[PDB]
Amino acid sequence: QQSFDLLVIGGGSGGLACAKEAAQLGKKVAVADYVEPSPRGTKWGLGGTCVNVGCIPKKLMHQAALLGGMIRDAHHYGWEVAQPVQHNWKTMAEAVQNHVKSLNWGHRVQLQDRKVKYFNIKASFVDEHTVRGVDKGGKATLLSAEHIVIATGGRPRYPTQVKGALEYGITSDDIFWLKESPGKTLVVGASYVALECAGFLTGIGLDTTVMMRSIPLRGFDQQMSSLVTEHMESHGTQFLKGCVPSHIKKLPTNQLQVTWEDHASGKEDTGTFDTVLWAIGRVPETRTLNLEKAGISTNPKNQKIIVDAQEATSVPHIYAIGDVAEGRPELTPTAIKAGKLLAQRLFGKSSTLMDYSNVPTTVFTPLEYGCVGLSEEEAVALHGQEHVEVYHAYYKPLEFTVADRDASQCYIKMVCMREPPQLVLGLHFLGPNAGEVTQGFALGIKCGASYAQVMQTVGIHPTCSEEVVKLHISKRSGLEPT
Amino acid sequence: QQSFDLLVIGGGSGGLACAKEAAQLGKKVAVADYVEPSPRGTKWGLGGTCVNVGCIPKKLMHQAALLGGMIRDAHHYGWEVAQPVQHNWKTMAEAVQNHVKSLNWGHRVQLQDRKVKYFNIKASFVDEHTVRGVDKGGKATLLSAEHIVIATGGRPRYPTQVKGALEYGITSDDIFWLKESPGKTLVVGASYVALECAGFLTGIGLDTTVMMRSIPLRGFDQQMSSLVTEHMESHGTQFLKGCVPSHIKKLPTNQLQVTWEDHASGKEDTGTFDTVLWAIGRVPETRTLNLEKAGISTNPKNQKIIVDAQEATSVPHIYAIGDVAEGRPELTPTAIKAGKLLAQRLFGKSSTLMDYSNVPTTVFTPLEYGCVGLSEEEAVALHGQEHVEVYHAYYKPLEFTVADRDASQCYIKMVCMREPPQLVLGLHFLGPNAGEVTQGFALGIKCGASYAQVMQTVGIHPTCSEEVVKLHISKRSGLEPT
Ligand SMILES: Cc1cc2nc3c(=O)[nH]c(=O)nc-3n(C[C@H](O)[C@H](O)[C@H](O)COP(=O)(O)OP(=O)(O)OC[C@H]3O[C@@H](n4cnc5c(N)ncnc54)[C@H](O)[C@@H]3O)c2cc1C
Ligand SMILES: Cc1cc2nc3c(=O)[nH]c(=O)nc-3n(C[C@H](O)[C@H](O)[C@H](O)COP(=O)(O)OP(=O)(O)OC[C@H]3O[C@@H](n4cnc5c(N)ncnc54)[C@H](O)[C@@H]3O)c2cc1C
Ligand SMILES: Nc1ncnc2c1ncn2[C@@H]1O[C@H](COP(=O)(O)OP(=O)(O)OC[C@H]2OC[C@H](O)[C@@H]2O)[C@@H](O)[C@H]1OP(=O)(O)O
Ligand SMILES: Nc1ncnc2c1ncn2[C@@H]1O[C@H](COP(=O)(O)OP(=O)(O)OC[C@H]2OC[C@H](O)[C@@H]2O)[C@@H](O)[C@H]1OP(=O)(O)O
Repeated sequence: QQSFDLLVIGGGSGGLACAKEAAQLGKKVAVADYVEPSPRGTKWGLGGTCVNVGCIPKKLMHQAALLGGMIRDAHHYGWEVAQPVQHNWKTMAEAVQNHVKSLNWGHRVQLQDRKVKYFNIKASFVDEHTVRGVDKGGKATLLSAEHIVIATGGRPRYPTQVKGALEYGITSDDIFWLKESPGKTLVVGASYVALECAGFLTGIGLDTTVMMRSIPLRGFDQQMSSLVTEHMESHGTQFLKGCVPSHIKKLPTNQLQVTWEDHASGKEDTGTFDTVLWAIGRVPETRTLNLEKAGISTNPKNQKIIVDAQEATSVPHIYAIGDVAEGRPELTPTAIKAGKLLAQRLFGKSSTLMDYSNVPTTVFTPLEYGCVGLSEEEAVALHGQEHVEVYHAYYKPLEFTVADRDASQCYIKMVCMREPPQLVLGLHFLGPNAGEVTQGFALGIKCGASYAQVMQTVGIHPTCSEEVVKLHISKRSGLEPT
Repeated sequence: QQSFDLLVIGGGSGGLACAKEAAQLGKKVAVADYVEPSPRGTKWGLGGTCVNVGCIPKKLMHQAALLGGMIRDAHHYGWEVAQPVQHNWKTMAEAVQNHVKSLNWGHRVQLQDRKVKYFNIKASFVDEHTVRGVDKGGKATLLSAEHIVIATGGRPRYPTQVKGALEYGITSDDIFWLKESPGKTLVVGASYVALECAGFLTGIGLDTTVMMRSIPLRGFDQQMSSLVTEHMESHGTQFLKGCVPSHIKKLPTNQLQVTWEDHASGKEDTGTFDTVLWAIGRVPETRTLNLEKAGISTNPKNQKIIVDAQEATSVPHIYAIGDVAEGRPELTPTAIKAGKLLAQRLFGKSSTLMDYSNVPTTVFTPLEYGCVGLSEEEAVALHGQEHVEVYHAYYKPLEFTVADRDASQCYIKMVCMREPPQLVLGLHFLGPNAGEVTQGFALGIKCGASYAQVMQTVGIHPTCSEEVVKLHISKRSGLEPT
């Protein structure tokens, strides 16, 4: 409607967190949220990427995949389950989507409850105080606010140069919302999204292939990333390595013929799929905002908004947070916390800056990969090989023994300073429930734990996590880690 | 055979760990291990209580129980599993026992490999240097060693005053080794063993009742312990509260008639069961050792061996470790580490004492209960109510949402010093994979983490463990923790 103390652009992780906390500190607040449909026509309700097309539906479909492995395990443990059990996509999708819809509805209620006005409106900047929104019926509204927070996230990237990509392909925005099973799927890319989605698809019994141009998980510890794909490949996910697509043709059968260049052989290859998922990175949502008309600068390389440590862009009453802000982890919890701390600096007398250092993650691949702190390469880059010590182990989950499941690849490494007491720099855990395991150790890093303090931490037995506290074989010794 | 550098009595967690590490430091070592059958005739191979009748088979049968819940979850996630699935005890038991046998065999091999002589012999002290062992064929052997380590563990207690208890009842020693299903089971006691076993029995579909005289889990945080049983009772485990048995009669049908006094009503009650499991604590294995003949003192109250900080009893060349040693957590990892550190102080020039402070545990109840540090009561006892701050939360695992499972009771509390930065004193987590979650936070405690450092630790999303790092509602505020 009118002027506001705070207007937030983007009803997502960072923006809803900021809006709510601004409204709890007594402020008059608006949020504008609009979901522009994917090129395939997928759109969804309030809450942003995590809620609707990110962490939440991803985690749940991963769990669908894990549950199929649980069912096989169960017969070793005495359950007389009738054995090739079928999976129904539609039952899954339906359940997953219903939970997402309950989150859309919980966010609306929390807005209503805190008296935040939500405008289902596609905002762009008219000046540095003012924004024009257009609803789904083509109606324009004008909103201005004293302070503006842009938390507009990003969306899936499409390739250029691949004819048929835009017409026939789908992205992570569509996958969670498919009416029917995608059947035989090519996943193009090598990121955590690519590997996560490929993973759960293989896990629910679909014929799945991953096309990587180069390395898996660029920017993640490379020895870990390669364990993660080795596991995926032993467990039924196909990999086209050193391959890049060149065009897609839709066949009379509605199947999709993919042509690609294969750099490991030097030949062009072809294969036929039911679905092609592009998961080749994401682009920040800034181009439509008319940033120019507000004086809001963006780094041209990526299309992100340039911010300082207090989350301010180049216009002083204006902030950006989450995936749209340059130099920021693209994670929900960091966007949430940043939004909270910004609300609290603006309206709450707080001086607390957001701390983006040693943030933990987990990749929810079929075997999960949890990490916090430095990769081993970044450590040796920062400090020198001779000033680094690495403790490592292969281990077998107790639950894998009776289940007869493969623990090759259940591997942990802890990267440290070499001089005593050996400050821990990074932890890397591949195994079941890796995000459960990792979290507490992020606190140890925050506190400046050493390997000395790790040796003196007693294990909980029997657990996988205790193997972290049992680590004792150094890479420098060259002794057997299994 | 002869004299040895080190002789260990008890081929269990602490003793095998000590023997192996003594032998890796170049020493000539013997271990004597003998399993005296349970009153019901159950016996088993090398490795001690954890391997054969403790953590390992307990954890695996818990997992059997969890897998039955996984199968129900799976149909919500799209798996078309045929639904009341039956459980076969015998398939389970067989699998569990085979894995135990593989551990018995791995320990024999590791002894052989390190050239430790294993005497399957029931040792007792003839003097402070010398021990007589008697094999299963009644043959006596004499062994002496310069240093002796007693790591003889404990066994299940039987009640006095309950006629029929010794004849008809079984203990944790028997449960893992049953040929047939125990069918309808009364579990007498209120300890973690009682609640663990009751739990997995209910979980594999057996009609299960727990008889508690008093409180659940004496010595554990009482609000947590009561959540744990509330969950067990919502999920099909029956509880007779304030009840104590008085005798058991075997009926012509071979069923077991239990009479008890019920203190909450004041009446005697009766009920008929197929199995009665006594889980009313454990007694240290010292009475047969002829400790008297070595000068080795025991605390009369319990029958434990009195040790100092270096694990020495009252005879200087002689040590005790594990469950038999007074004032020591009865846990495998503490017994293992103590054995390692003792080997290293004796034969390795180390000065490192074992640290028994802030050891983490997990109770592997149907909903798992992980903790480390102080209970809330011990905190307020040590520091005063006005000098303590408690952060708490109810939460729902994401995986419970689609599965439609009950999260009442998924509760976390973090007990702190009240003055800033609010040093963390205790963490208490009830939820899935609680031992996975807890472990890293034990390291935070070891390092002296504060609540200030907890607020600045970023969550991994979506996980249960992140809820620990999200804690913000204090009991002092009186605000809603859900
Ligand atoms: C498939 C996938 C899996 C993921 N898995 C995880 C994970 O497991 N853990 C994790 O931490 N993170 C995960 N993430 C990343 C996480 O979702 C993001 O880091 C987070 O959602 C970013 O939140 P945000 O505040 O920056 O913006 P978003 O949640 O992206 O919200 C932006 C909102 O603004 C809207 N918007 C854009 N422009 C306008 C405008 N002009 N007017 C009005 N509204 C507009 C968008 O439609 C959206 O609603 C995943 C992401 C994806 C794609
Ligand atoms: C049902 C149950 C569940 C448990 N769950 C867990 C858990 O999940 N996590 C955990 O950490 N702990 C658990 N424990 C406790 C754990 O098993 C013990 O704390 C640990 O095994 C103690 O090891 P130890 O070295 O003291 O002796 P033990 O493993 O008990 O070994 C003692 C060995 O010595 C033998 N022995 C005794 N006397 C003689 C003698 N005269 N001559 C020769 N040999 C002799 C015994 O038969 C046995 O082999 C559990 C225990 C039980 C009963
Ligand atoms: N065109 C093409 N064809 C086939 N496969 C491809 C292609 N482009 C990328 N990819 C792969 O998919 C992944 C996408 O991740 P990324 O671009 O970093 O994700 P974001 O852009 O969301 O990340 C944001 C920024 O932060 C860090 C990162 O550098 C980004 O610039 C990546 O590992 C790529 O392999 P590749 O060989 O490793 O490039
Ligand atoms: N006779 C009888 N009838 C019915 N139920 C009973 C009976 N005796 C104990 N119990 C219950 O079973 C549990 C056994 O645990 P515990 O004796 O502490 O185990 P341990 O002896 O292995 O522990 C070693 C020591 O360390 C700590 C502890 O104090 C011990 O002394 C306990 O919670 C008891 O309830 P209760 O009401 O709480 O007594």
